[PDB]
Amino acid sequence: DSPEDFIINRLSQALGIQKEKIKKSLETQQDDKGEVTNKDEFQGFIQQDNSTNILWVSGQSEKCTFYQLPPIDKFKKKGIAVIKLGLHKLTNENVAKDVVVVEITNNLLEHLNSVFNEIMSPVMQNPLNQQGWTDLVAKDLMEKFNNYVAQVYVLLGQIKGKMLPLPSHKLTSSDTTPDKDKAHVFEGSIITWTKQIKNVLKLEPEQLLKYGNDPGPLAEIEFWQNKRDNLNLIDSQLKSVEVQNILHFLDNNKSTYTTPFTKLQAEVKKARLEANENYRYLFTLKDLFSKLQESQPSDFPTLYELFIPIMHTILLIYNKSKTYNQPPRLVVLIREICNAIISNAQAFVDKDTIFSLIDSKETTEACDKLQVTLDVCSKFKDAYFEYKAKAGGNWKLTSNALFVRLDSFLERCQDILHLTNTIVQFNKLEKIELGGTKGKTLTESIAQIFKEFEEAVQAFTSVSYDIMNIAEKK
Amino acid sequence: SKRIAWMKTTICDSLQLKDMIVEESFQYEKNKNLLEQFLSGEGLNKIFAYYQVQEQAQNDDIKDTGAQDPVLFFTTGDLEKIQDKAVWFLRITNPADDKKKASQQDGNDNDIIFGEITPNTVPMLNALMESVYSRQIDHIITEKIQFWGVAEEEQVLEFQQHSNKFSSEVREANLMSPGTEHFKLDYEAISGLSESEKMQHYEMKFNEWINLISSQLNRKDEKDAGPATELIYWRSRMQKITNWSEQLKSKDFQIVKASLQRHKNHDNQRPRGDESLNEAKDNVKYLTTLEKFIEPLYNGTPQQIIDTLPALMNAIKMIHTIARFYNTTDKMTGLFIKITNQMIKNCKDRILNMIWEQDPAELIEVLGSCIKLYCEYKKCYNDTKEKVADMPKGKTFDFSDAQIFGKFDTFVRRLQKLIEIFSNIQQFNALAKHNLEGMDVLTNKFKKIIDDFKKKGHNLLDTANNKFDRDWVEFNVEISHLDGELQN
Repeated sequence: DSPEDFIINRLSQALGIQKEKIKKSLETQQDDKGEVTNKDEFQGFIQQDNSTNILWVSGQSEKCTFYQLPPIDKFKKKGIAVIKLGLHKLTNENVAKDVVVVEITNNLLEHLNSVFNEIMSPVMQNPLNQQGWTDLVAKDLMEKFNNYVAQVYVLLGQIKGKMLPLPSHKLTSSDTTPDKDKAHVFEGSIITWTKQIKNVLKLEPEQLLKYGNDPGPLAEIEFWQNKRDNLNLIDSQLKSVEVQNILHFLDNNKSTYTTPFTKLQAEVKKARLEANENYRYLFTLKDLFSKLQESQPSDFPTLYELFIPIMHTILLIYNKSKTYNQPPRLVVLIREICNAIISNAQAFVDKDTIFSLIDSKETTEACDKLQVTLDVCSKFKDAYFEYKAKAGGNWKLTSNALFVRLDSFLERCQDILHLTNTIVQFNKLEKIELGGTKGKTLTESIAQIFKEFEEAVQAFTSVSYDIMNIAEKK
Repeated sequence: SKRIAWMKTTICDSLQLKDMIVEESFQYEKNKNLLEQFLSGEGLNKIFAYYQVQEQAQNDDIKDTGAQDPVLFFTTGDLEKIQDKAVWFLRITNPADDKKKASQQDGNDNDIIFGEITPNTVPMLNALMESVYSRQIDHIITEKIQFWGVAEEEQVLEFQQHSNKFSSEVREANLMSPGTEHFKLDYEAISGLSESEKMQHYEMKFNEWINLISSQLNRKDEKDAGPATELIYWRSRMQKITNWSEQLKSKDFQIVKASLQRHKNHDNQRPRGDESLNEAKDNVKYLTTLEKFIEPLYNGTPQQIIDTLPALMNAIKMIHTIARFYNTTDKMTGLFIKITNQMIKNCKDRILNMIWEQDPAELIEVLGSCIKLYCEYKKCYNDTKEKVADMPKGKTFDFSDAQIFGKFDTFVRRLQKLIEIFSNIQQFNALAKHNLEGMDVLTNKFKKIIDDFKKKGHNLLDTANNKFDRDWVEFNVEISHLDGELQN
């Protein structure tokens, strides 16, 4: 009862006001236990040495709040944990003399950032002086995880939303300059720094490919600007005075493995490797979302009118950075253009469903959509040949790999094209043509040729499926 | 003001009832400046108050407020600030504007983070982390997918283990016992230190320490008992010699040594520094860099056994930094035969679940996959033997002659016998289905042969000779009678 009243006061201090449902839970409720899929684990907990924590859960459902030892999926909920301290069922001793309070009401990564970096790092002096002092090396290893994942929580807010790591370079302060343990934890820390730096610095298009399976010009543009900003923040981290002071102390200790490796193996703009200056050069860009149209306004006339201004904005070649516009990377950008094209083409084909026209309305939509799609394609082809006429001098010289999804899809549309064109042609002449035989055989011809042709047509429409990947087969 | 009232409400239930000294601590200007700078400052994220206690004719409680947090200083013994309670105040949001609006309307509960800890507890800091953060991270990595979730769990567990160890790490009562008077303190016998009885007691205790350390500094054969067991015992040697290193590095155990030096009783000072830890700690610290993972003994599928083999032979490439002796080339060959014995244990385990009862299909699959595993072993061990040829180029001083006459040769011949036996069984099944229009009567003879074959196959483990040889005396002659049928 005293632990329960003190629990009332603690939840008042850390969550809000004591609720009436809480006051009802003061007396143990089997309904509460069945809702929380647990037995009297708190009662067993006060006596049991093994169980050391309990967590209060601030659930919120339909603008209402509710309040188990082991934490649950904590996304909408504020948590308060109370911890045993080696004293079990001691009435004379004060309950809060026997328990610890912590809060996890925040998101866990930023909150671990808070609790740890704010409390743990400055405390450790006298436990050390009393102990073998290698507990401080243990604490230096602890000064490697929370904030490491805390600015990586910006990464995760990106990650949870979506391949763009933002690092957290942790630093530890030494009590003595000449010390193998201290110089070594510093050295290893900066080596992990170099590894994490290399991770984002070596993000090439090949790594883009190993991770992603659906590319886009938008994706490339955003990832370039994201490289710009991520490397800017990493350069801020590295330019910070204490980050340089760790390397200065390692140089004083002559641990010249960390320092030249941090200065050369790293690919930072301050490092002689210049790749951050590459993003500096690539900053001078303009881009435009015209092709990427999801809604209906992206008609096929639209798509064509988009391909014309796009193959018009792309005429800027002679003035482009020859490296970032190198004929191979340019062919790659054309392939990404075509991938946006194919995305929008299938997007429009979705509602097309000319295969599902009624017998009287068959091939009408099939024609209309078909020919307009073919117009869009042929225009892509001719304007892109105008583009191929831009074959000129840049850094690189490369053959063309202009074999894109839109070509396979042109073939996916070719089988439907020949199909529905022959269907409409065939039915048009078939209704009017029956024979010079007599009319028993003429009506035989109607009910004999139309069903035959429609079976062939529907089987055709069915076996026109894998033409996405095997146009020959289909 | 609201914050002050709130912290006052929080204080009373924790340790003792609200007091005028508690209120005066707030009223004090320094604590007010710290609280204001905390509320309005992105930089300072914590507030601390010390419930300091002063012992006189009667117990006295005073409260102070500081930015610095020496929570374990008070737990350390023989200090002025001992037995002082600690309070923690953390802010949620760093920006001053958000702190302002939250103080004006938001709940102080959501807006402040509060942490309380015992006074005078050695493992309190280790207990807090384990109790809260180790649980939250474990639940959350499972609940939602994150980058490096498994590495994160591992890291949390490692820190928890270190923290748990270091509480009881302190030295007391292998177990090395100091004198009672010395555990009291060092220079408490001004002239009683120069005593035969006391000196001989410290002397015999240190002789016993020497014997206890030696009995463990003195390893097993690297050709027996299993590679996993060897790795476990190497790790045990690491942690064990490490714990004893800290034992000897404790102050008290070295001050009884300094007392033996002060009394000139060298016959224990020096055997402790000579006969005892350096070479073993050395050799063990060089063996540490082994990347063991018990994949083979927990594999149940040939694919798992295979991708285990790459894993082990890629972890093994750290042969170089390991120490000369524990990584002796002959001891490496012994660990190789032991790896192969674990491999053949797992091979028999997976074969148990049974090609001699089951139809030719599982036999085709298992035989193919086991041959692929054997080729993987052969080639990855040939790369490891490339590493074994790397060894002499820098260590031509000594050689370990090829001792390849192990059980693995005999049982790999046994597996060759199984391969040929069962593949010819395969081909004969179809060929007998082509030969004699009486499918059943011919396959009946063949299956009688296969059945008495598989029943006589109970002798492999002890007698590859008995099993395979007798199996052949029967199967070869009966399959050659079936070859006489194929000759019909």
